[PDB]
This record gives sequence, C-alpha cells and structure tokens, in this order.
Amino acid sequence: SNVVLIGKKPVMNYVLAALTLLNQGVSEIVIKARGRAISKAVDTVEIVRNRFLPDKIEIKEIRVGSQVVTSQDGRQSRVSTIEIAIRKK
Amino acid sequence: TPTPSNVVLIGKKPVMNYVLAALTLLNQGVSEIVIKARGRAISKAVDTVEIVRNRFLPDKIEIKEIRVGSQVVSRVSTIEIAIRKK
Amino acid sequence: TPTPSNVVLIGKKPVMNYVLAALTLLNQGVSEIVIKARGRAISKAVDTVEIVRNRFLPDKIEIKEIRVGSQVVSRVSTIEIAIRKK
Amino acid sequence: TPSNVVLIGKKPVMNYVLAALTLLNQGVSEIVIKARGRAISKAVDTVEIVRNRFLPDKIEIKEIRVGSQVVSRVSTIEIAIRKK
RNA sequence: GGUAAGAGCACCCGACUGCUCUUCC
RNA sequence: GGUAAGAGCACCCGACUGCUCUUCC
Repeated sequence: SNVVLIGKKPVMNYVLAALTLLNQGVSEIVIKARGRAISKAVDTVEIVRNRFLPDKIEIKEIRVGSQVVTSQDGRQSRVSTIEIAIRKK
Repeated sequence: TPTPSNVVLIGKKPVMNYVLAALTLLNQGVSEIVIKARGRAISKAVDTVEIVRNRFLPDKIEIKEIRVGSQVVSRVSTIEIAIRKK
Repeated sequence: TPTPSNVVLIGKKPVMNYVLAALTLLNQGVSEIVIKARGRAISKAVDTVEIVRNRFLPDKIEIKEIRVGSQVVSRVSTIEIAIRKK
Repeated sequence: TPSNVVLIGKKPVMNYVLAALTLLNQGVSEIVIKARGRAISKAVDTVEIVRNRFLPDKIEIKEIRVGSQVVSRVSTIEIAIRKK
C-alpha cells in the first residue's frame, strides 16, 4: 500500500512513514486525510519536502472532496476530505 | 462600483462567515475567487469550498487550482484554492 | 500541478532577519521563494529581495513575478515577489 | 523625466492619485508611477487607489520593476499601468 | 462540536502621545 | 507667532493571523 492515512498521531509518525515508503523505491505515494486532520496531511507533505527531500519530490495531484459520516451521536454529517499524490523526481 | 478583492482569507470565524463572503463575491459578478488559509484553518478552507460547490451552487463551480505551501514563522502550512463558475 | 510555495513574510523587524530567512531557504535547496508584505513593509520587501540578489547571490537570483494587491481592513496594500535561482 | 511619469515623494497619497488620474483623464493611455525607499509602499497605494476605486475594470497593471540605486543603497520601484 | 465567554505567547496591520532629525510661512 | 508633511526612537492602544490554554454548554 502506497497510502499514508493521516490520523491523530504526531505528524512525524506520518512523515517517517512516507519517507520510509519513498526510500523503499515506491515511486508514488498518496497522503490521505479528512476533517481536522486535513492540515496535518499538508504538514506531512511539506515536512517531507522541506526537511528531507528539498528537490527530489513533486506534488502529482491534490484532490479535495466530501463524504457523509455518522457522528458519535448518530447524526449524519458532511466531512471534508483531501488526497495528495506525491512522487520522487 | 469599486473592484473588491477576490480573495477570501479563512481565519478564526465560523465557516458560515467565509461561505457567505465567497457566495457574496460570486453573486456580485466575480467569476473567480481564491480561498486562502494557514495551519489548521486549511480544513475550514476545504469546508468552505465544498460548501460553496456541492451544496449551494451545484454544477456551476469549478476548482481551478489547489496550491499548498509553507510559510516561515518554525513553519506553517498554507493552502490556496482557486475556484470559478463553469 | 502548481509547485508548492515557500513564503517569507516581512514585518517591522530589521531587514536582515528576513534576508536571513530568505537566504536560509535558498541554500537549503528550495529553488523559488516568495517575499510577501503589507502596508509600509512593502518597501522592506523590496529591500529584502535586492539585498538577497545583490549582496549574496549576484547573477544567481532572478525575479520570477511581482504581484500587488489590496486587503480590506479601510484598505492596506499588499505585495508578493517571487524570486528564483537562474 | 517622461511626461507620463508620476514621481512619489513625501506628500499624502491623494496628491499622487490626483496626478495619475489627471494624466489618465487628459488622454494619456499609459503612465508610470516611480518611487524609492519608504515611499515604495505609497507607490503601490497610489496604483491600488487608481485602478480599484477610481477606474474599476479599466486599468491594467502593465509592468512592475524593482531595483537598487546608490546614495548607502536604496530600493526603487516602477509601476507601469495602462487603460484596457 | 458550540454566533459560549475569556487568557497566554508569537507574528503582524494600523492609530494616539512624547522625544530626535529633515523640509517652511 | 503659526505647526504641516516625512524619516527614526520609546511607550501604548485597536484589529487580523498563527500556536497553545481555562471555564461553560
């Protein structure tokens, strides 16, 4: 799987996961997140770009969207989503 | 009629504020607007865009482009989502 | 598709702070940065750029793009100067 | 100095706005606003006031050039604007 | 989660007041 | 006698933003 799913863990967890994927020869990886984690996704990309691969990375695609989920009180709600496909240059 | 800025800066306010700003711009003959945000508010930015497109102007608005970045403060993430009617 | 940005924001601190930030970014491998400012600091933004291109990296840094604008406050002017390695 | 040039100094921005608009209203199609040092922001102000408040959808930013001059060093800006 | 009320730090736009310097009637 | 327009410095106030925090629902 070339997908890094952003969650509640510190951003460095996902940064290191992504870096590990890139170092293992995986040409293209996809960082995915929804709701509050969206900014963390962006962080994950930027750190990967700005701390470890200052030139060896490019953003292939950014896609945003929405999905309906049932909250912890059984109420249907819309949640934003983001996917960032990046690859080595 | 003076030309308003086509930029909606997402900040600390509720999403509805920015949805209303964006829709006000679009309804006043502005063809393309840019939603900008930094840090956690990036989520709000996305919310705003989605809320503007799928809910209140359906089938009329295109996401022209999405640009992410970093701003030196330490650093913080940035996003700019350019959308337009189509 | 747009290449992610790296922004240095200008304020009222001594110009060398911002020059330092810019040079640091450029030396780390970032090939293009954006110097942003609002109001009076616009002058300093220009300063930063010039100081970057004339004192440290002569014949290495070029101006990619200059954009001026306005933000509602009343109103304040804005500048963005994108510079790039030749 | 060319006749289509507005040089920014220490005067309130309204003066330079008025000079620019006077030129544009007298039939001059393109004008250039020039400034140096701290007045640079004022130059931008002038331009922004002219194209957004006085003549909406009629003025284009043709070109912006920044530079340096020796006095110490001072920054310079030139902003060429034109009618659509 | 909240058009619930506040707080600290950083960053930054603008203003008042005092002082210094420049340019007048 | 008048005290304007700028450039600095000090202090402070009012917004915007970023990052945390407290209480309340």
